[PDB]
Amino acid sequence: NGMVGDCKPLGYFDPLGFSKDASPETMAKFREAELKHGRVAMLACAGMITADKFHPLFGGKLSSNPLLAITQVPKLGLLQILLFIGFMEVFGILNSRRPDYEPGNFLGTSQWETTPTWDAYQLRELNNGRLAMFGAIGMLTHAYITGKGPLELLD
Amino acid sequence: GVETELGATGPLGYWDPFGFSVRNPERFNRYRAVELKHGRIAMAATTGYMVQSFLRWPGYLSTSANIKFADLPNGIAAFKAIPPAGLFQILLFIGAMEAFTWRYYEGPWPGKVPEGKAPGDVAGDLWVRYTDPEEKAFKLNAEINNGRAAMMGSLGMLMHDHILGTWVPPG
Amino acid sequence: LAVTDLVGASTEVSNKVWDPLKLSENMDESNLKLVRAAELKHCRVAMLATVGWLWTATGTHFEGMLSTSSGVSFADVAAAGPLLGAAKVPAAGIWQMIAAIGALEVYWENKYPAAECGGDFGVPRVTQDPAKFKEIQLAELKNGRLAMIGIISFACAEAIPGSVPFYP
Amino acid sequence: SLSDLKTLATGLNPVVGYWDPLKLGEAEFWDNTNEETIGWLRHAEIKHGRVAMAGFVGFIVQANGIKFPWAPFNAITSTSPPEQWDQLPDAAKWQIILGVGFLEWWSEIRVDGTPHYMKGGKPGYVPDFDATPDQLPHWVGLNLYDPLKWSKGASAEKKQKGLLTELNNGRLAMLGIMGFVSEAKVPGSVPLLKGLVAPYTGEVMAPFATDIDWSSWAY
Amino acid sequence: ALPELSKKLNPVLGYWDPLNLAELNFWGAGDDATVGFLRHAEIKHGRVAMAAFVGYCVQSNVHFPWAPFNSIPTNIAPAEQWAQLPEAAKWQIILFVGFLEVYSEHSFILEKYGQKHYMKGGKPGFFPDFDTMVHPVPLNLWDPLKAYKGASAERKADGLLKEVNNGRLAMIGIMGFCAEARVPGAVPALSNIAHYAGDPMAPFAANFHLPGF
Ligand code: CLA
Ligand SMILES: CCCCCC(=O)OC\C(C=C=C1C(C)(C)C[C@H](OC(C)=O)C[C@@]1(C)O)=C/C=C/C(C)=C/C=C/C=C(C)/C=C/C=C(\C)C(=O)C[C@@]12O[C@]1(C)C[C@@H](O)CC2(C)C
Ligand SMILES: CC(=O)O[C@H]1CC(C)(C)C(=C=C/C(C)=C/C=C/C(C)=C/C=C/C=C(C)/C=C/C=C(\C)C(=O)C[C@@]23O[C@]2(C)C[C@@H](O)CC3(C)C)[C@](C)(O)C1
Ligand SMILES: CC(=O)O[C@H]1CC(C)(C)C(=C=C/C(C)=C/C=C/C(C)=C/C=C/C=C(C)/C=C/C=C(\C)C(=O)C[C@@]23O[C@]2(C)C[C@@H](O)CC3(C)C)[C@](C)(O)C1
Ligand code: KC2
Ligand code: KC2
Ligand code: KC2
Ligand code: KC2
Ligand SMILES: CC1=C(C#C/C(C)=C/C=C/C(C)=C/C=C/C=C(C)/C=C/C=C(C)/C=C/[C@@]23O[C@]2(C)C[C@@H](O)CC3(C)C)C(C)(C)C[C@H](O)C1
Repeated sequence: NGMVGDCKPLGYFDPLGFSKDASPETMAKFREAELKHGRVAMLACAGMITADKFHPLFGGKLSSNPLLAITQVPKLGLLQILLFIGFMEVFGILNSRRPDYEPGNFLGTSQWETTPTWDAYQLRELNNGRLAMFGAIGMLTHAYITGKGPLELLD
Repeated sequence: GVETELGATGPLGYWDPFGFSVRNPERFNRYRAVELKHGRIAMAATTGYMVQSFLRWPGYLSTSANIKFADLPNGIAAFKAIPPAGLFQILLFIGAMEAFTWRYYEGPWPGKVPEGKAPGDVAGDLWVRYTDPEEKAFKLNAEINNGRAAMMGSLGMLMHDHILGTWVPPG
Repeated sequence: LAVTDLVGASTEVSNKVWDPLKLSENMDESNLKLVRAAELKHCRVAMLATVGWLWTATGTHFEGMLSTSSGVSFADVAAAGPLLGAAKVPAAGIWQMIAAIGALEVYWENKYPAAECGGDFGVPRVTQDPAKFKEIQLAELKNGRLAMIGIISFACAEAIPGSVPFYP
Repeated sequence: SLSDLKTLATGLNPVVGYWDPLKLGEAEFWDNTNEETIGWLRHAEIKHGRVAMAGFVGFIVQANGIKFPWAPFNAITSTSPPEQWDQLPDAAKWQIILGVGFLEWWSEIRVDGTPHYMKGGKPGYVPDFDATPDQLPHWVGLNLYDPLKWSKGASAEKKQKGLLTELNNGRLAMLGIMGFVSEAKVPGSVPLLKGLVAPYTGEVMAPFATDIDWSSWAY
Repeated sequence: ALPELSKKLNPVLGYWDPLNLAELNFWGAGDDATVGFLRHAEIKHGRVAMAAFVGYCVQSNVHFPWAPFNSIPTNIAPAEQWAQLPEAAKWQIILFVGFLEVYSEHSFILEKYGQKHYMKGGKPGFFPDFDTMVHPVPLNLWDPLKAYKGASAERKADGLLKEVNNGRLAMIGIMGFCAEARVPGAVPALSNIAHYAGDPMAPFAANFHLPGF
């Protein structure tokens, strides 16, 4: 309770009742994990969709297959991506350590006068994150099975 | 009396050119039962024609006679081509529903509508019952009106298929 | 709602709520109604799917062209089979079907929400006696449970050879 | 109860006491208490004994040449009963297995108002169809146990003696039927039946067509 | 009722229901309904078997000398004669017996005559007169000429007992005839007449084969 993840098609969806008889610490951990998965999956789905048919970097001929492309990427690029993500994650940890801390709010929304519009847009973020969570796993599975990218699989 | 009953709607409102219920309002319930009966049979007939146009059942109609469902035409020729045993079973089923399952009339020879019932309330307990009075009246009016349009249409299809052999007239 | 309150406790399991894994022990009223709505939607879709599979497998199909542009006939789709016929259907037709079903589901979710109304979209009622209506609800759930099992059995029987022996 | 089991051990054999060297009587299964575990073990014993008692007579009546003179059975000419099962149609095989499955289903559902055997119920009890006519799919009519009602009205002492006889004869019929199939598969395993059960080179614990015997370890 | 009736039929044996069929609750209709249905079934079978015995004995030696019966031989099995009969005649005979049966089953009619259905206090085998029928009905099934309509009450039950025993005997007799007919030597000392090879429980085997078989 106190969150904004509930929606119309499923209501307050918790069949197995993880949040039931759970601490606010565990609830905040769950919502942080949910939003992180949603955001990373948005990035993944958009990356596969765009890089399938438009990949000018790295000579313009790296494989459109998502699973082959990351192996083709040089080691330094992977190291830099890991460094960037870790540098975001240390700030995530510090935001968790802060006294005021909503789970996924790096923006510090609590200091401003927010309303149901802000709640609805947080719900939009969360719903798109759920859809992208399913989408990214689907795309990777199809890439492993067929060896084609998303848009080439659709072709 | 009769001017405000289910059916006194539409462009005509109450419509008695040859004054049937005006002369004999007591017979209005019998007439309503007959109208519902003919309307329902015609809805079934019109849907049967329209759906036999494009969809036909699979398998043989009668394996002994080597008559297949697709071999039959769409019209009176199909009922002609059904084997005699099929026609007898059809009559038996229709008679069973007419006499026992859905009894439109109570008794004697000149059958009256059942006492504790509507003119054409033939279904048993397991049937859709509307409890909203407005919706009940509206949908009973829809029933009788669709029945009327269906019998006009079904007479049209029957005459067209008698003249030509196809219920669809050219045009 | 306690799970014992909902209709579905079958005679085939001694008139007790059947939860081997205790999935609904930690479930709320809204969540339980949502899960029942999902159960009933699956039941109804599986019933219709079983009838459609029987029709197309026995060869029932319309007389015409499903698409003049692609030259795909109802006979062409049906002759391939219940499973490969779906692949042979034009993609645009599949999208029309999905769009219509989605429009109806959006409208019925807005008018009759799953959480507030558990698989009760407000269609007319065949009986008003509570005992009879509970019996019809139980009959619906049983028929649709068997329909889910049947349609999945048909799919695996046709996909993998000889999975189901009595698959007609 | 374990004490009740010890009491029944005297009834089944006064000399042989509660002979349970593996101590499965004291075990607890599926997080259930010892009473429920004993209910399961007793029902398993009685059901095995029942099937073995109906299987010994079947093996004799089939190997001796008596056979149903109708189509699917008169199509089976072989005499070795395992070979007869292997030669049955798969439809007949499944229609036996699932028929017995329905009977097991009915044996498990308790709607007549008695506990299930792992909940204080009587082990080895099949509910009667006639007890609850509303709870049945159409109308079965004749009960699986005592269909023609010859044992109706028997005294509880006679019924309990019948239970003791059931368990003992069941225990012995286990070894009887498994001795038959032992001779059928591994010759020279039950000495007295030498030359009375034909050899069988398939697999008596595979109802449908397979060719994976215990060939790696045999004889 | 069955114990006292059985002792009346044969007091030495008394009661022999070895399979406890009276005890079995037929269609969950109650033991009283089981008794009524079983008694009516025994009487129906006995009447039809008695008639079938006489008819078999007659048909093995005599036929009607007008068509279509004159064309049938008598030196064949009577079951073979039935098999040869035209399909329409078979259906019409079966439909007539169906009329007699459904008239016997009609509750309103035998209630008019003062009886109930055989499994609810209806005395087994009270067939009704065709008075509720619409157009003229010159004669009836039982007492067609009204000869013994004013019979004696004790005679009216002695006749029931004799009917039951004679029906039992005719059941075994007609079935012995069918046994020797379809299986030569089935009934020893009977193997003298007719050895047709076909199922007598196939009314229209000669006409059509039902699908699925
Ligand atoms: C792993 C990501 C993840 C996480 C951590 C959460 C967390 C949360 N969700 Mg959930 N949610 C997710 C994904 C996730 N969600 C997805 C993808 C959907 C779309 C179906 C939803 C839909 C959804 C709704 C509609 C609602 C929530 C709500 C909630 C919150 C309360 C319920 C709870 O205790 O959940 C705890 C969740 C977990 C402990 C995660 C367990 C994951 C298991 C182990 C995996 C199951 C999936 C299976 C293995 C594979 C699926 C198929 C395929 C991908 C292979 C909580 C913050 C409710 C809320 O916010 O109310 C205010 C709410 O209303 N979620
Ligand atoms: C299980 C048994 C069910 C039986 C009843 C049934 O299924 O009811 C179903 C039902 C309603 C319902 C219910 C449900 C809610 C669905 C189910 C519930 O059921 C239960 C049991 O609870 C309750 C119930 C029955 O209320 C509705 C049925 C509706 C139906 C069948 C309606 C036909 C109109 C046709 C017309 C107007 C034709 C005009 C025809 C015309 C004007 C023409 O002929 C014109 C034309 O052709 C011509 C002449 C030549 C052509 O060239 C051109 C055209 C084409 C222009
Ligand atoms: C043992 C083995 O190995 O194999 C076996 C088992 C195995 C595998 C399971 C097999 C299977 C499949 C099986 C048994 C499948 C069973 C399927 C099943 C039980 C299918 C029900 C459908 C119900 C329908 C279509 C209802 C529609 C209802 C309609 C059209 C309505 O709209 C009704 C309604 O309009 C009314 C009248 C008015 C209102 O009141 C309400 C509404 C509007 C809703 C095998 C292979 O066959 C045989
Ligand atoms: C071979 C061996 O070793 O053994 C056996 C084997 C086997 C096969 C069993 C054999 C046989 C067959 C047998 C013995 C068959 C027996 C058949 C039998 C017993 C057939 C009864 C018919 C009765 C009728 C038609 C009654 C009409 C009665 C009518 C029309 C009435 O008027 C009724 C009546 O009530 C009124 C209304 C008025 C009252 O005043 C009294 C009367 C009665 C007048 C064998 C070959 O023979 C020997
Ligand atoms: C996570 C996001 C991200 C950020 C925020 C970020 C920031 C910066 C900044 C500071 C603003 C500098 C100054 C810088 C410089 C270089 N980046 Mg870099 N970078 C990111 C991602 C990647 C990836 C994926 C790759 C990459 C590369 C290079 C090369 C090329 C070297 C070469 O010519 O070989 C050079 C010089 C590529 C590489 O290392 O290729 C072997 C490569 O694949 N970067 N990058
Ligand atoms: C829920 C199912 C469903 C509904 C309710 C529905 C309703 C309507 C309506 C009214 C609202 C119109 C006006 C309309 C019109 C067209 N439909 Mg459509 N349709 C459904 C299903 C399919 C399928 C399966 C196919 C299909 C098609 C076409 C074509 C093109 C034909 C062609 O180009 O040859 C046209 C013009 C075919 C197609 O596009 O094939 C490439 C095709 O296969 N439809 N359809
Ligand atoms: C093929 C299988 C089979 C065989 C070969 C077999 C042999 C013997 C023998 C051996 C000579 C005896 C002496 C015996 C005796 C009793 N059997 Mg038994 N029986 C078989 C099957 C079943 C089933 C299914 C049931 C059953 C029962 C009883 C009862 C009831 C007691 C009571 O009602 O208290 C008694 C007295 C019913 C029950 O309740 O058993 C607890 C029951 O359901 N039996 N049974
Ligand atoms: C194939 C036809 C047929 C045969 C071969 C046959 C032979 C015998 C014989 C054996 C030689 C005797 C001695 C005998 C005697 C009685 N028969 Mg009988 N009977 C046949 C047919 C019917 C029918 C349709 C009815 C009937 C009846 C009576 C009654 C009345 C009792 C009463 O009303 O008190 C008595 C006494 C009526 C009834 O209800 O009997 C239950 C009745 O309706 N029978 N019946
Ligand atoms: C053409 C021709 C020939 C011919 C011919 C002949 C004689 C043809 C005759 C054709 C004829 C007689 C055609 C009638 C149609 C009537 C219709 C469609 C009415 C529908 C009416 C309906 C559906 C009414 C519905 C309503 O009641 C509802 C349901 C509720 C009310 O609220 C509202 C109303 C009242 C509206 C020859 C001689 C054979 C050869 C020659 O060479 C060519």
